[PDB]
Parts: sequence; C-alpha cells; structure tokens
Amino acid sequence: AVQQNKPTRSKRGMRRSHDALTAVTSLSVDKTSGEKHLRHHITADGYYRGRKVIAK
Amino acid sequence: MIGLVGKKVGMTRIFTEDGVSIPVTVIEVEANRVTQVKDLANDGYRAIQVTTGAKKANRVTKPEAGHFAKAGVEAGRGLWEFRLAEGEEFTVGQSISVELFADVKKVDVTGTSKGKGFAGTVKRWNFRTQDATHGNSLSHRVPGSIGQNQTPGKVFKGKKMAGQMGNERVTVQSLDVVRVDAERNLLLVKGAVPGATGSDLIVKPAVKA
Amino acid sequence: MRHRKSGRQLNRNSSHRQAMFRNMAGSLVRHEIIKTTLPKAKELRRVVEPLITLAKTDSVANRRLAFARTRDNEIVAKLFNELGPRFASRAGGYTRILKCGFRAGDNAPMAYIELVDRSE
Amino acid sequence: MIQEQTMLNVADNSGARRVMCIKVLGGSHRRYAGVGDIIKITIKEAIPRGKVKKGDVLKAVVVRTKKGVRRPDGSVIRFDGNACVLLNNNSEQPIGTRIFGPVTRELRSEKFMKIISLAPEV
Amino acid sequence: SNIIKQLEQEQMKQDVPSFRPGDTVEVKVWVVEGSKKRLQAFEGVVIAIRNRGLHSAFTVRKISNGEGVERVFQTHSPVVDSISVKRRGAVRKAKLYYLRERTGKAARIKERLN
RNA sequence: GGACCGGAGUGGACGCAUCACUGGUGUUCGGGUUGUCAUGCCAAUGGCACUGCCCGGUAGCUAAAUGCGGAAGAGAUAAGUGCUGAAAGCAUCUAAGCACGAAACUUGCCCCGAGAUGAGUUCUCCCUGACCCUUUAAGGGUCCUGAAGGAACGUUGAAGACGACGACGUUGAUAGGCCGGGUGUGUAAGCGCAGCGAUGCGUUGAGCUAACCGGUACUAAUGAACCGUGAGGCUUAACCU
RNA sequence: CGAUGUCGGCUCAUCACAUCCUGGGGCUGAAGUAGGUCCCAAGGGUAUGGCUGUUCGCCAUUUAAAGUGGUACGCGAGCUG
RNA sequence: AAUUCCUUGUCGGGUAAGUUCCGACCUGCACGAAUGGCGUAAUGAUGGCCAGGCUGUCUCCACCCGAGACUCAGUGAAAU
RNA sequence: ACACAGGUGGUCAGGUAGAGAAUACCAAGGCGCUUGAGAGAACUCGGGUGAAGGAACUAGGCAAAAUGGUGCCGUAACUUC
Repeated sequence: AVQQNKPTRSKRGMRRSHDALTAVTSLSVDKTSGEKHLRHHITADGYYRGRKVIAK
Repeated sequence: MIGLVGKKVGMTRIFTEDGVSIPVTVIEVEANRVTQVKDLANDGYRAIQVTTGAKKANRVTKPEAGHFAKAGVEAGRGLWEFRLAEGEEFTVGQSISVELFADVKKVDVTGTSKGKGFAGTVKRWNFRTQDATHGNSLSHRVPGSIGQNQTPGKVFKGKKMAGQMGNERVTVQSLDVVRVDAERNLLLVKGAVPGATGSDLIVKPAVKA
Repeated sequence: MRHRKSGRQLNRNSSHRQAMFRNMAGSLVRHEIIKTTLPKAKELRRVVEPLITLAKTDSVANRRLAFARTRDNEIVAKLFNELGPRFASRAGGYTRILKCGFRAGDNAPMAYIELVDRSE
Repeated sequence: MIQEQTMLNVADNSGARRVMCIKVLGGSHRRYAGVGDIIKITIKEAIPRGKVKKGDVLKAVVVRTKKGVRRPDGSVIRFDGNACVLLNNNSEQPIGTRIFGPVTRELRSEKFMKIISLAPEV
Repeated sequence: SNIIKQLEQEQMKQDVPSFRPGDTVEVKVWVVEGSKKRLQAFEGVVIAIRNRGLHSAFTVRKISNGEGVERVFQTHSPVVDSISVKRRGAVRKAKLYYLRERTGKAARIKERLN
C-alpha cells in the first residue's frame, strides 16, 4: 500500500536521540518558606519573594 | 585604503536650477581607525586591520574587550582586515572617513537583506501562478518541476528550492556619488540602496566602472 | 507573510473581539481584578488604560463620549466619581499584568490582571 | 496603454474621431505607446471635409495620454484621454498644419518640433 | 551618529503657504528649452494639502479652458518666481479627485466670501 | 547605395532592489449613509445587515512608479596567421627555437568556503587546590573552591512554523501606557443666533488619534544554579630546569 | 495482456549540433554593401494575429529572432479533455 | 446542407487576414415530399459569426481579514 | 449504526421596512449547538479591494463584474394580428 518492509527498531528509535533537556528548569525554592515553584511563578501560600500577591 | 563603514539615515532631494527635483539617499559614515599594519612575511601580502565606533560599557565580552584595550576605550562592532595598495601605512593616531572618496565618482555598497522566513517560491524564485477560474484543479500554484524527465529518477543540484530568506549580504556596484561632507561624515548617493532607514552598510570604490 | 503589527490578531472575528473587550474592560473597572489568558490580558491592558485617561475629563464633549461602545449598568458614575481621578496625576502605569502559570492542568501563561491601586 | 488594433483620437485638423493604431514602432519591439512614440495608423470614418482616405494606412505620433508625462522632471503632467497627430513618410514633421490643444514645451524633440512651432498655448 | 532628520530637511524653504484643497495659488516657474531662460505661469485649483515635509508634491488642476490639464510641482523647489494664496475654497473633503467627474458651473469652487 | 577597430552616444529583452519621485492597496484612523432593534424617553451612542453601504487614507506593503548592468585590465591557450631552421646543401609554420589570438579557458567583479577533519593563519580572554581506590591510555568518589563564556529566567522584534538570532531586563528605553512631535481626515458636541423648515452662521483653520520617532520612571522584564574549572598527551638538537 | 490513459495544447526543463542566431578564420564565380559556401566554436540565444479541437497546411502582420533533432516525435501519481 | 471524401469546389461580401461567418453558383460522389417536404410568427439549460456595454478571464500581479496547518495540553485510524 | 452539515403532512401569524406567508431589524417565545488555548509559516478552503487597457484569457466572456426595482413616456424586422 504505502511502504516497503516493516520499519526497524533503530529507524523508529532515532527520535529518542534528541532528548537531553532537563525537566521543569529544575525549579526554584521560596527562600522564606521552603516550597518549590517555577522561576517567576507564585507560591501556594498567596506569596511571591516574601510579599502578598493576588486576592484569595 | 579599506572598506569604509556607515548607515542609511534617510532620503532627500537636491534639486537643479534647470528644473528637475532629483531624489537621493543619505548615508552617515561612522569612520574607521587603525589597530595594526601587518608585514609582507605574513600570507605574502601587506595588510591592515581596522575598527569602528564606540559602544556602551554594559555590552561586549572580555575576549573582544581586551582587543579594544590594546588601542583605546571606544570599543564594539568587531574587526575588519584589508590588503594595502600603492602606499605604506602607520597605526599611531590614524583614522579614515568620507575624505576617502574625495576624487571618486562611483561606489560599491554591501549591506544585509530583510527577514522573510521560509519565503516560498512565487516571489522568491518567480514560480508564476496558474488559473483560479477555468480548469487547473487544485494547482493554483505549482513549484516548477523538480525533474526534467520521468526516466532518470533524480532531482539535480542545478535547481532552486524554498528556504530561509534574509539576514544575508546584498549589494549595488555602480552607485553614483553626489556630495560628501568632511565635517559631518555625509555620503550623498544617487537613487536608492538595499534595506530601510537604520540599515548598517560598508562602502568601497567602484571597480566595474 | 506579515511584515509589521501593533496589536494581537487573536482567534475569533473582529465582531467578537470588540463585543468581548468592551464587556471585559467593564468587568475590570466593576471588579478591579480579573484572571484570564496572558496575551488577551495584554490586549485588555491596551483598552482599559485609555478609558482611565478619559475618566479624568469634565467637558460636555468628553464626559459621555461613546456611552454604548463601552456600556455598564452599575459603575457608570463611579468611573468618574472616583476611579479616573485615582490615576489622573500619575501619567500612565494604571495596571499590573501579574503573569502566573496554569488555567487548567497544562501550563498556558495566565494573567491575574489588577489595577495599580484597589479600593479594598 | 495604447497598442495594436486600438481606437485613438487625433489632434490633427479634419482627421476625424474614429481612427485606429495598428503597430507601435521605433526599433526593437516595445508593446505600448506614450508621448513621443511613433505608430502605424489607419482611418476608419475619414469625414467628408477630410484629407486622408477611409481605410488608408500611414504613420502618426502620440502627443496626449491619460498616463501623462514625468521622465524629464520626476513630477507628472497629465492630459485628458489619449490622442496622436499624423506623420509624413519621408518629407519630415507632422501632416497637421493646425494642431489642437495646449501641448507642452518638452515637445521640442528635433523630429517633432513643428507642433510647438504652429500656434500652441505654451 | 547625528544627521538623522537633518539632511531630509536642509534643502527646505523657511516660509511657504498653507492653502489646503479647493484654494487657488497662482504659480510662476522658469523653463530653459535648450535655448533661453523663460518665465511661465500656471493657474488652477489645488487638490491635496501638501503635508509631507521636504518630499511635498502639490497638484493643480486647471479645468477652465478645453479638456482637463493637471500639473504636479515640488513645494521646496528653487525654480519658483512666485506662489500666493489667491482664492479660498470652502470645501468639506480632503481630496478633490471628484472634479475629474465635474463640468460647467458644477466644476467651480466657492470661496464663501465670509 | 556605401564595412570592421576600441571608443563614445541612445534604445530593446531580463533580473534584483527602493517606497524617496507618482499611482494603488490599506476591517487598529477620520468623514458621509440606508433601515431597524437595544441603551426607559430626548440630545445621541451602539448591535445586525459580507467589513451592510461610499469617500479619503496613517503605519505596513507594493508595481503600473524607479534605478542599474552583465566592463576593462591580468594570465594563458584553441581555430587561424607567421617568423627563423634541421632532418631533406635548397625547400619547409615544427623537429630543435619563438610569437600574436576567440561569445571559449582561468582570473579580475559579487557571494559562500578550514568537517579544506588537507581541521591552515593571526589576535584577544579565562581557569595556578589536594587527596582517596582498582589487575588503570578505563574511570570512579569526596573535600577545599569556582573563571572567561553559553544557556535558562525573562520584556520583545523590522527575527521566526517550531528551534534559532539582533535588541533590552537601572548612572535606565525592550514592550506598553502617558506626553510631545509628525501624518490622516475635514470644522468638536454642546450651546446661542438666521429661517416656514430640511439647513445655515458663530464659538472653529476645528475635533479625534493609532502603527512613523523624540521624550518619560508611570506598569512589567528574580534571588541563582546546572553546563563550562583548578594549567590540560608525546618527542628531537640546542639552551633553561 | 493481474492496468500496458487517448489527440493537440496548457506546463516545466534538459542533452545533441550533422551551428538555426551570436564569436573567430577561410574558399569564392566576392567592386561597395549583401549573398553563395564550409573549418572552428555549445558561454548565451530563436513569432504575434486570422481558420481548425487541432498538430499539419494557407492568409494578415513579418524577423534581433518564427532551426533541425533526442529525452514515450520529452511534457495526465501537474492541468485540460 | 446533420446530406458532397482530397475539397478552405466556384464567384463575390465583410476582415487586418479568415478551413470560422454571410449573399450566391449548381454536370447534387450518396437532396426530394407522411421511415414527410418547404417555410413563417411565437419558441429554446440553442451551435457559430459581428459589434456595443461592463468586467482581475487576461495583460501581470499586489494588498487586507477568516478557518486550518505550526506550538502546547486532552481524545485518537486504515489499506499493506 | 452516530448528541450525524441529510429526509419528514398541516394549523396559529404582534410592530417597523417592503407589493408580498419574498426579504432587512425585532417583539411574544426559544436557542447558545461536547475539544480548548496561543501563533499569525509555506500551502489551501471561506470573504473584501484594486490603477491603465480589455476578452488580448479559453474550445467558450467559463467565471466574476457593472447593470438590477417602481410608475408613466417610449419601443424596430416580421406576424397565425
């Protein structure tokens, strides 16, 4: 129909050779509570860099 | 000596007392300074190295900053090298600007092209479009034909394809000079040149002339 | 092949964009705080601030400019009785985009857009 | 535009209104005519007070255009519609002995200079 | 870097009239004709406001005798003996391209005299 | 009727680029307009009718607007045209010996080019701590202590499918707002006055402002660590050691 | 003979030269100016209308230029039918 | 000519030329009256020819706004 | 087979616009339809605007465009009147 010979494990595995980027930027930690976040994202406590953010 | 650096700073009119208005392009020269003259024992030619302009202290990295430190504090915009002709040169206190063209009638300009992406084929390679009324079933644009016959089974290197367009060199090689100002670094040239206002460029004397 | 733009295109047509932004700018002066998509909150920051620069006016030709183009039924006077005057000596910068993560389980850039000063 | 098989009026005296251009000429071919282009022309109504025959084939030169003229100045001068004047084979200069419209002082071209030398407004 | 916005102005004149569309201006200019310098005068109505700095063309349409006649001139050009503010035009549009479709008294512009 | 030369005059075919010549397009701008619904009503403002409809157009773009050449020199040949001369006393363009010369060949002109791993040349910048273990040109572990630089975090574009890449993230200018400039449109939107009223006159050469670009601290643009360390394999003659 | 689309065109290219047109040289039955003709030379280059579905072939306009050939007398997993 | 092959036979008309089109000619290869003739008003998803009108079909292309593609996250095929 | 761009007989008939149970906007009343958010590439499907000429396109004005309605005035060849 559309291909000659069932494609090999090497040929299909090639996509895995580009994987080296570290996950979640390795996070940031809050220096006043010890919880983790992304590098400019807000805490679960309604705080950012030791002050109150957003109405909850 | 050297290929002199400047920028396209706008368009103007110079007029005539016969009656014609004459539109022309305005270039501002940033000028070039010497950093070394090289000996005939290297490569088999006498050559010269030149730098340009000044840049703020919050830019340029140490590998380039230390090579600006061996001649001053102005810094930035990198380095150029050229071969010498008809004269022996010195480095101390030496610079060059628009007086380089004080007896030159035609010039040769090299700049950069505007970004256009993958750009396609209709404008890029003049692959002429086809009918949208009468016939031409889902073939409104067809990218030439990549094979000359159906027997070879090959696409050949002597053919053009769609691909990244812009951020590369562009030139005009017969460009006429109108006026220069040795106090204001003005270069006034006939007609228009590649790129919009603020485009960075280099200029040489015309050789095909 | 776009050559220049100054204001996001957005998905859905121009008759949705107009109707949605007048209503959402009304909602922002009616509540002081909104949570919505970041590029759409930047496009909201384009339209809410020229309305606060109008809300300091008193001329017969300005005080009721285009009422049905940005229309409310609760804060119609509070806009000029307090809200426009609250920034009328400031010269720009009336809001904060408040760039945060997540609207659902996947990280789309979110904006908790607010006024630079709030009533309570 | 002005090309082959095209209806083109004449500023030439008793030359009629139904007149047709059949070839644009001057050297290696260029498709279209403007002010100072020579053309091969034919007369379709000729008029009873006329001076050339219905169906005859002769030379003419274009002197009025909707496109206008800019080449010597860079700013355009524009006329209403399109027109020409009839031109001799070997005997030099146009056939018109009175030629209509104000024309232009740029029409001083040595092989056409009779037109600015009859009775122009310029 | 300094000459941005300068050499695109240095060939400009210091005082030239703001007539706007529908006004008349009475322009006088020289020609040389491969022989001798001669003065000539052109009259008509202005069709656009000429607001473009050094790159300001202005367009005048005669439409007083015969058919059409329309000329373009450069605002900052040296070859101009005289230009004036001769007759006012009480028009309510930015462009007068509609006069290509007017004849007789309907092709005249009014000054209002008030 | 009436050539070639290298050197000028002026056009055709072609292409690429400019937006400054003039024109066009232009649903972030202004004016005009038909009908009806909503905003209680009015003065009016909005929705719907493809962007309802027609008239101009900033910014952006663009051809019909506009410019320009594919040349000389240099090197060296082929076809050809020839010299001087031996084999062949002479003769002979050829053998020995030497020329000139083509829309061709190589440069010269423009671009890319050292993975040219044939990894070339030349210059700038940074890192100067020590142990532990094995059957070890393999590595592995930790302490002491971290550079030049790159990315990420971002604000964003004239850079772009996504990546990537220029700009900017404070002795301040990347994007926005706010201001000021500069274009566009064409005389606020109310209030008087003229009139039988559609409408006109006065305030008003007005109003409104966006993309072009000059300001401004007003809004936004983390601390830092991971990658990259602690001087980096071998040898010859002479010197240092 | 278990797919082995048909005429011409539209369409986009590439090789040959027993060279059409261009560069160089000659023979000449060549006075200028052009032809007639062939030795070299492949870097580049060669019709718009009218009739036919057309290619063929005839007529108008007529050549810087409407040469001859190969690639299914190229050219349907592009298009037209 | 839905009828005559080479045949665009033969004379003319219009054309810029015209196997197209029209007026005609008539030793019609293989016109001919109910397996109808010949023709006329009205008539036709009417063939061809000529002109006017308007037109992005074309000359010859250029711009603007919608929905996908492209990025992310949920859901996710077949001939062979 | 499907929360299927399909098919399925009549009745009742408020205001403005219009001749009209065509058709523009709404009342009374009902619906808000089962992937979503950004980006603003080639290449397509669904729309808008084009200056000069002009059918030169094509077998062919195909398609698209202008024109487009109403009442009066006015209206040729030929005719079975």
